[PDB]
Amino acid sequence: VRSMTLGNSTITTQNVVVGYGEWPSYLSTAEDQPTQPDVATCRFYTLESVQWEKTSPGWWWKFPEALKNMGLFGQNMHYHYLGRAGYTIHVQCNASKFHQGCLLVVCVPEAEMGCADTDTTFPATELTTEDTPHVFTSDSITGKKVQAAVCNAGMGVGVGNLTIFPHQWINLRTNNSATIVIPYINSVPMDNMFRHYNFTLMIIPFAPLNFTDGATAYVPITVTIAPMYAEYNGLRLA
Amino acid sequence: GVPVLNTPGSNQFLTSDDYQSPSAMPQFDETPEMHIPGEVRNLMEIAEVDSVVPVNNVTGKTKSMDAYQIPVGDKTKPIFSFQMDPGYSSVLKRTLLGEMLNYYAHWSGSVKLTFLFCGSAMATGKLLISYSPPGASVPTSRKDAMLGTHIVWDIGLQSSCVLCVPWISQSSAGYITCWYQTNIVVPPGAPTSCDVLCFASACNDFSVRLLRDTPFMA
Amino acid sequence: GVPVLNTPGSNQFLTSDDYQSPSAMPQFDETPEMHIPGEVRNLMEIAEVDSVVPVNNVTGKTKSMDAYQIPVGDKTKPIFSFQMDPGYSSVLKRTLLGEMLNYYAHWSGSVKLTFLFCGSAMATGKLLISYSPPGASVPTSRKDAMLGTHIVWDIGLQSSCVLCVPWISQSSAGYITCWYQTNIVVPPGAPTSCDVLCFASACNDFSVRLLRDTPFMA
Amino acid sequence: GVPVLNTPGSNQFLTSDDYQSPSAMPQFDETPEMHIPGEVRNLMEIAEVDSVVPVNNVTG
Amino acid sequence: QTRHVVNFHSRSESTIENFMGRAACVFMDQYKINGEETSTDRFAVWTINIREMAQLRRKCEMFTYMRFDIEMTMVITSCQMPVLTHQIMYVPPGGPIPAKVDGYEWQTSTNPSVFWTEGNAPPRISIPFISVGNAYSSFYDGWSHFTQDGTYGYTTLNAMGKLYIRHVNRSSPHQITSTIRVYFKPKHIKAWVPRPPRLCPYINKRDVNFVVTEITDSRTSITD
Amino acid sequence: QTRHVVNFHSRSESTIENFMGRAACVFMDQYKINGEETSTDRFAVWTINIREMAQLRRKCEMFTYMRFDIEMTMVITSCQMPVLTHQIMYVPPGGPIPAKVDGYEWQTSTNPSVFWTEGNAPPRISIPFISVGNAYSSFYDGWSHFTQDGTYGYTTLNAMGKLYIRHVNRSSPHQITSTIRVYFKPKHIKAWVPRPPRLCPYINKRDVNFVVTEITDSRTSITD
Repeated sequence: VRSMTLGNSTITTQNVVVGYGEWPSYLSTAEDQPTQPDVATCRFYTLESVQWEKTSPGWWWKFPEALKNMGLFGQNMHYHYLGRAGYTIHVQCNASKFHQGCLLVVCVPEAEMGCADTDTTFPATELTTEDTPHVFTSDSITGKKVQAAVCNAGMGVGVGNLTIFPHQWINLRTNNSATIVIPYINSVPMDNMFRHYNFTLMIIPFAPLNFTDGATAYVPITVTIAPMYAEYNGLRLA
Repeated sequence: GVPVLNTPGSNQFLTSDDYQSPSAMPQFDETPEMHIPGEVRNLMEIAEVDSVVPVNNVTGKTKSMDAYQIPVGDKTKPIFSFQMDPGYSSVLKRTLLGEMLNYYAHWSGSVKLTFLFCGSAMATGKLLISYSPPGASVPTSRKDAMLGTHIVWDIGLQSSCVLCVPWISQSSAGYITCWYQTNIVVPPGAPTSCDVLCFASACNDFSVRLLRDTPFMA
Repeated sequence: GVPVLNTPGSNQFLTSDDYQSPSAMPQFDETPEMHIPGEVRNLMEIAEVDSVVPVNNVTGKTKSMDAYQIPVGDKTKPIFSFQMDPGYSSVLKRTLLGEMLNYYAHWSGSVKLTFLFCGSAMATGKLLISYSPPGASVPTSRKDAMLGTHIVWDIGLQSSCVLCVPWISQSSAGYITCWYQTNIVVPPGAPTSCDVLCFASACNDFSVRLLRDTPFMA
Repeated sequence: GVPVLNTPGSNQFLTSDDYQSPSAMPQFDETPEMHIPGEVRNLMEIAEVDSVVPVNNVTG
Repeated sequence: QTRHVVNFHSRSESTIENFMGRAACVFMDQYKINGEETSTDRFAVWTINIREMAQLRRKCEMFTYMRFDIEMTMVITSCQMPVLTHQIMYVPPGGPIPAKVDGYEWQTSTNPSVFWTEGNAPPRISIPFISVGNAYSSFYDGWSHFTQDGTYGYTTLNAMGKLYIRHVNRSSPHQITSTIRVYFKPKHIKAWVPRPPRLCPYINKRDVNFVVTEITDSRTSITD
Repeated sequence: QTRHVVNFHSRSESTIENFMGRAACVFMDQYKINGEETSTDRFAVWTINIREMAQLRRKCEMFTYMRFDIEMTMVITSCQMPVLTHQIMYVPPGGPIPAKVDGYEWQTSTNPSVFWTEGNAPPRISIPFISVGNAYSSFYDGWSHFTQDGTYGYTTLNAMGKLYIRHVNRSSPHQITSTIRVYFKPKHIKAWVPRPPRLCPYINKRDVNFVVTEITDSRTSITD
């Protein structure tokens, strides 16, 4: 049991999957100069806990803008139009000892998702609802929204071989916590934080939750994101 | 000047050549290469990643995520059984292993399998994972599987048993059957029926030769 | 003799090549190069020269030299305001900076601005030159411009204030507004209304990549 | 570039030549050579083997 | 066939340059020589992108980011005269395009073009890494216009240019219909961020939309 | 499009040789093969000057003085026979010119000429720095004839020669109309005395005359 703290946010934790073997880092010019906030930004932003029932198909969050209303990090998105960060993501499950199940906690950089009825697009409020997660579905759906059927998560790939990305299994038999560090994968050193979704944290239950008639009918999944090494553009003159 | 003579093969266009193409934009200086995380320098770095194998791909359970779940919890018939070849096998053909191997005609190597038991922390039982050599016939009973190659995998102690199946190549393969050694013993609070996930990758190193077009795309 | 074979791309005429052209006049010996003053060895030596920027390019003052004059001498609306990008901006597109940048598609660098106050030697006042970052909105008031980036430029002390605006590139830009901090205080002999000239060049060094044809010529 | 001039015999196909053929499968790496018993490196190694001679090859 | 001892140890054919760097025909098109002075059927266009045919498109979607020089060689035929000379004009991403076969854009000095006359070896034109960013992005989970406007998934970083092709002969007594086959080839290719293979069939050439497909082919029972 | 981080540091494309040294088509012309034994439509002329088309002319007027070798490559077509052979005769500034397709000037040993037959690679002829002075002058604020006579602005130092082009075939059964496209290219170029860019449109190809144009495009107010 390790009680990590960052700024004015302390969580209680219980091995880290460093995404692509790299730890996030700063970009290191007088023509373009970055600003490193360091202060705040790095604290833990615990999202709303998500109840995992027997019939839950999955969830996804789209970052960096899932934190668009989260404190100073969600406020520096409105004043600077360029930025980058690292996003240590803790995922606890705090189930009991009689609950069973298994989760895939994967990050999927550049998850370009497909519309539900092709030949058209979706109204841009179907990919993300800032803090709250869009759930997947168990079967196919229609309408101007994301094709959120599992087995074809968002991208038209098999959902089983989604393990190629930075992932972590949460088997309630053994463990309950996951932690992933995603060192800002992008093709340009800095990009706008409202246009571009750098990665898509999606939690997918492979083995479904099961229990008997006495336990609690759900297992709350707690998501915590710490934006590390966040740096922005400069606002001062040179 | 220099007396040259054109050989057969001059002024032709061989599709697979490596000649110096005259650059259309010589003045143009391309963008400097930054370090982007997660470089691939070889395709067989994708095959070495574990990925979930749809063992329960029966006729009505392939468009849901019930394809990946092996139901555990009749001791006379095996739990599951499938050909051990990532090509031309319905179970292992759309795996990351089995999908980077359909780009090639000649491949040879070994393949490791991980069986993650996704049941309760109180459920306890034994499963017997038998392997048949590529020429041998499948075991029809649990005893005949015990007399061959097997691993009596105690679930209550460890929850993940790893194999490494050799002699996997094409240019009549093995079998990974699984048997009830014991039933799943469970206290009054925990549920009775559990699931077992499977995984597959390249075990140590994988050899692969002749590139071709994939059959899946039409 | 030497067995050669022609690759694809033989006997073609690529427009952008750097081959050894056979000289038509080989006997001819060209005139010796004398030293002529003022050699250009790089185009960005033209962009580094200051030149007057037509800020007052309103609908009827562009064919006269009233385009270059910013009238100074209502404190609620700014004196002038313009996009800070030498391409696709009416104020900075025909500058020496903005004209050597329309020959190129990818350019990135900084740009310095000099505000020469061309009023009397007795006129005294303050002007507040605010800069908005490329994402931010313009200040609607003088106080909201004071809370951002600014320089309260006292005219009576110095008559030329120099900026250096970074993050200027294309492949939604900044703003240089100017405000009456104080009015122009003037003795009984000197005139009341003054002018402010502006300038623009490359601040330290300028980066520019992809050559194209200019849009101005038809 | 280099001033060359084609001799007589350019752009012809002599059947018996030993020129460098452009390989169609350059990426392809061929199978390693194992040792197989009984290599022939010269035809006259076949002529040096005794063999039975049909001396009594009369009409029937 | 029979199961043989496939004994060797090699992964030189599995590297990225030996997997992607293969020439494939990506653009057939017809273009006439005469008639209809204001027509769009006297030249070819082909905006250069990797999402041309699904066989190559599938390989570029193994990887999220990749950068590579391209070296295309056209194969131009003709049907129905003099000896014909063609022009394959590559315009960069920032470049004017012709509207007609006799536009002034064809004479632009910043648009490199090859003038291949018939009978010789095929024309080869090579284009470096043009993009503004540091790699071409196969996937772009983002919006071109800020504040979640239209045009999902299309970034302007992975723009490669266009390829305008015409006859340079002004006219002809009879009709000549030329056919061009552009052979695209990645070169000096690097690739980052691997990605699972495509499962569903492709719908359209500018989006990732798909129909929900089954994971694998079904079998009868779990034990057969 | 969107504003990206255009991060790099390079000015190799802004040097003079990487700015001026680009091949551009500067002369299209027709010339027949037969008929009208005394006619001016059986050969081409094109007195070589930088003031040919306004796109290139604008770049040469960035600089007052410049010196450079020129390396032009013609692209010759034909319409309507035998195999055709052409002749591209460059006469120096001091050189006799033909008056007819069958003049004796075509046989002058001091006029270098290429004999390109149809079907091969395009003919390339390179011309060194001919001028009498030490540089070509883009602008000449002076009078050719002393004591302020006629012909303002035309010096004889920036004379480059002419380019007479004909068929060498004496006749033909039918009519063949050849088209030539001269691709001018400065080479090994130096440039002195920079100069502000042209603002007004061009009027005529031998003078600097212009119509008074507005400085920039107008906007509504000084503050919008």
